[PDB]
Amino acid sequence: STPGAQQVLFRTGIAAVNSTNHLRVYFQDVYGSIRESLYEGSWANGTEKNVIGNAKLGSPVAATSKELKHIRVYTLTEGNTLQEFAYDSGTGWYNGGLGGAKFQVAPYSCIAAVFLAGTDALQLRIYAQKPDNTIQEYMWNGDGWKEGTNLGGALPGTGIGATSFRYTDYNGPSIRIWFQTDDLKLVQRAYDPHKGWYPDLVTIFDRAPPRTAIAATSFGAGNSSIYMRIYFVNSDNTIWQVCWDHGKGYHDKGTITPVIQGSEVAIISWGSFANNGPDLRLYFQNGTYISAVSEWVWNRAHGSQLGRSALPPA
Amino acid sequence: STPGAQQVLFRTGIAAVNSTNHLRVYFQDVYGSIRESLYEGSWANGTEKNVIGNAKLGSPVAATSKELKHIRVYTLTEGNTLQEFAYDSGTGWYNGGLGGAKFQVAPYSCIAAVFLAGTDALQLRIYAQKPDNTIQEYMWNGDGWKEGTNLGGALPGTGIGATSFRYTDYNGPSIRIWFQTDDLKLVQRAYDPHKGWYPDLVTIFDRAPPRTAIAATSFGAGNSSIYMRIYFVNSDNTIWQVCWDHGKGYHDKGTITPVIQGSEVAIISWGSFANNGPDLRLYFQNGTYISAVSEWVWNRAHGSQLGRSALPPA
Ligand SMILES: CC(=O)N[C@@H]1[C@@H](O)[C@H](O[C@@H]2O[C@@H](C)[C@@H](O)[C@@H](O)[C@@H]2O)[C@@H](CO)O[C@@H]1O
Ligand SMILES: CC(=O)N[C@@H]1[C@@H](O)[C@H](O[C@@H]2O[C@@H](C)[C@@H](O)[C@@H](O)[C@@H]2O)[C@@H](CO)O[C@@H]1O
Ligand SMILES: CC(=O)N[C@@H]1[C@@H](O)[C@H](O[C@@H]2O[C@@H](C)[C@@H](O)[C@@H](O)[C@@H]2O)[C@@H](CO)O[C@H]1O
Ligand SMILES: CC(=O)N[C@@H]1[C@@H](O)[C@H](O[C@@H]2O[C@@H](C)[C@@H](O)[C@@H](O)[C@@H]2O)[C@@H](CO)O[C@H]1O
Ligand SMILES: C[C@@H]1O[C@@H](O)[C@@H](O)[C@H](O)[C@@H]1O
Ligand SMILES: C[C@@H]1O[C@@H](O)[C@@H](O)[C@H](O)[C@@H]1O
Ligand SMILES: C[C@@H]1O[C@@H](O)[C@@H](O)[C@H](O)[C@@H]1O
Ligand SMILES: C[C@@H]1O[C@@H](O)[C@@H](O)[C@H](O)[C@@H]1O
Ligand SMILES: C[C@@H]1O[C@@H](O)[C@@H](O)[C@H](O)[C@@H]1O
Ligand SMILES: C[C@@H]1O[C@@H](O)[C@@H](O)[C@H](O)[C@@H]1O
Ligand SMILES: C[C@@H]1O[C@@H](O)[C@@H](O)[C@H](O)[C@@H]1O
Ligand SMILES: C[C@@H]1O[C@@H](O)[C@@H](O)[C@H](O)[C@@H]1O
Repeated sequence: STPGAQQVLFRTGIAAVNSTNHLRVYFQDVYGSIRESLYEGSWANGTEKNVIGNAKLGSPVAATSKELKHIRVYTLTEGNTLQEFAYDSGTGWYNGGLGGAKFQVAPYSCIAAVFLAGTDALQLRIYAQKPDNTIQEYMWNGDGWKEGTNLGGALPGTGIGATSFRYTDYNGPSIRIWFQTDDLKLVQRAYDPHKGWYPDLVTIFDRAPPRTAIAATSFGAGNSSIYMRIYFVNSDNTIWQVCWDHGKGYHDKGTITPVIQGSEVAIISWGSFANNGPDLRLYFQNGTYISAVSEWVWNRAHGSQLGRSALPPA
Repeated sequence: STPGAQQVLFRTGIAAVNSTNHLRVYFQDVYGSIRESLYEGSWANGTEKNVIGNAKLGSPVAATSKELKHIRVYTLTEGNTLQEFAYDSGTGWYNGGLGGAKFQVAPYSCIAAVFLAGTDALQLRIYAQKPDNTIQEYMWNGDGWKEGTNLGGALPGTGIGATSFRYTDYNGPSIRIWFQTDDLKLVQRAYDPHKGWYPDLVTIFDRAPPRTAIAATSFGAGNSSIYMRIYFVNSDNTIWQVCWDHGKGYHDKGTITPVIQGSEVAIISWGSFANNGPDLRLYFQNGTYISAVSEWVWNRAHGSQLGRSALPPA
């Protein structure tokens, strides 16, 4: 009997952030509280003393950070408005200004969030789904939350993945997002600084389960080069991985590890192929002590393997 | 999708009652309200005006009836107590007495309910899971609510199916309940009016997905004879049925119909092999309009066949 694991909501939203191998993982408990687990040389926390806020039961959970100096965690209120819990080093946790804006979204909306890459400025872009079923970008550039670009129609309840990177030869940040459309395909939308939003949808998978989880990362930004990894729960009840590798494009897709039916998914990465990396970490529920969150590991030494069997508080 | 279907909670609890082919189906909308869809010659209702109460988001939903003259619907409060919405013919809906007893159960608890068969009296047995993860029976015999028999440990957050029937050569009701044990097996416990609860767990399936939905019915009671069907979501993302048939015992098991990953399941039945039945109706989510509730049908005319594609309000 595992009372810690029982505290984790079955099919909880999962988010994660890191600065290299210093890790934080956010999940919802059975009372709807959002808890933090931590890895600093070893795993710790995720107890009822480690609550950073509350949200509607079954809320999406997204997170983004600048190393571990600035963290932001996004969930839905009971009123189906976006809200934000902020960490700043030297300040600690507090309620962020997103809530005050009262952005009404679909009750079944998911959320994705990024800090724009390649600047020390605190610039945020959030993605969620309006009641008309369109994907809307919400922006912070230091003087008030505002609506950004609307990205058009999606499957109601679609998962949303997002990443920002800055090519080392470019003067500004790039954004990529992924969601599912009404034909059930999983698709990419792309922002470059000299182009804005590309007009076209690029398909990364032909038929995925409806409202499947979608999580994304990128690493190894070079001169007009990037590496990206996208993950979703396929109809075989495993997480699949779609690979973008510089010079190969979208050239591989395949299963990675079993999950529970309807598992949510989070991804973090650090390093690069050029410098004896990258490291990858996935987080999901695969049924360990029934409801615990489990970890998957990719590194250069031993490749693909299962990491922590059961995260705190399990 | 459709605006109507969007209001149905993805992976909602489902329950159903009937008097022969006069049908009622209960489900949870995205706001946490419990709604009723109706079949009287055709399908109707399931809108915001067809709400019988509110329950915590993601609550189990169970319902039992004596024909359509008395219906009881059971869910969890926000404080993880058992509650009851009652319908009596010529009284209407009201809040049933159960909530006042403040029966505290595990936040991840499911619920099953039955009116004891073969009497006129309103006798009820409710099954849910205590915080110590044991399955507890809760009784009403016309003289207040009280705890009945404890039936021991089960998987935290187990599904629970239950049925009551009366062997025609007996002056009293039998009860059968199904749930999932800590070893991930699916098991039966049994109550007969002479022997009480038999000490032994009977295995109906060797290993099922953690916290899989479990729904059961029985029909065609005779002298020392009975037929029963147990439904669950197997790892192949489909509903499986386990058959008890008089003289064959537990002799057949197999897939019936595909569902979304982690779909809930409800079953109703009427009639008998003896008289050009029985009739079966399964309710579940299969991805029709993304989040609408669909129906499967068994009858003697056509056999296994899909029924209503999308219940109201889709
Ligand atoms: C006394 C009588 O026959 N009344 C009927 C109602 O029962 C019926 O209500 C519907 O069915 C009941 C069992 C519940 O499910 C209600 O929510 C339904 O509205 C209404 C509508 O047909 O008709 C009479 O009032
Ligand atoms: C004899 C009689 O008519 N008694 C009724 C009760 O049945 C009724 O209670 C409800 O119905 C029962 C079966 C349980 O489900 C209770 O928890 C319900 O409250 C009440 C309605 O208030 O009225 C009489 O006591
Ligand atoms: C210039 C500066 O540092 N201003 C901070 C501002 O960043 C804080 O706002 C928070 O963090 C930002 C990036 C968003 O997530 C906001 O929604 C959030 O409130 C603000 C906190 O009150 O304090 C300013 O000094
Ligand atoms: C008429 C009678 O008493 N028959 C019993 C039968 O009820 C017992 O079997 C139980 O009931 C059936 C429906 C299944 O649920 C069985 O798995 C369950 O054990 C049986 C006990 O072995 O004994 C018969 O006499
Ligand atoms: C950064 C660390 O990497 C490996 O050592 C894993 O076993 C840990 O859980 C953690 O992910
Ligand atoms: C970056 C910070 O690191 C630790 O001090 C944690 O206790 C905080 O909650 C936060 O994760
Ligand atoms: C980084 C860019 O910033 C603004 O110009 C937005 O309107 C775009 O949507 C994009 O997010
Ligand atoms: C990293 C790459 O960036 C642009 O070239 C896109 O058109 C590609 O689809 C890919 O996203
Ligand atoms: C970073 C690694 O890149 C390739 O080696 C993939 O096959 C691995 O799964 C991993 O994504
Ligand atoms: C009793 C009725 O049976 C069939 O006609 C189904 O098509 C209906 O939806 C209903 O279940
Ligand atoms: C029908 C029976 O009623 C009482 O005797 C309960 O204690 C039993 O558990 C059973 O529910
Ligand atoms: C009443 C019927 O019983 C058997 O024939 C099963 O094969 C059917 O699926 C149905 O359960």
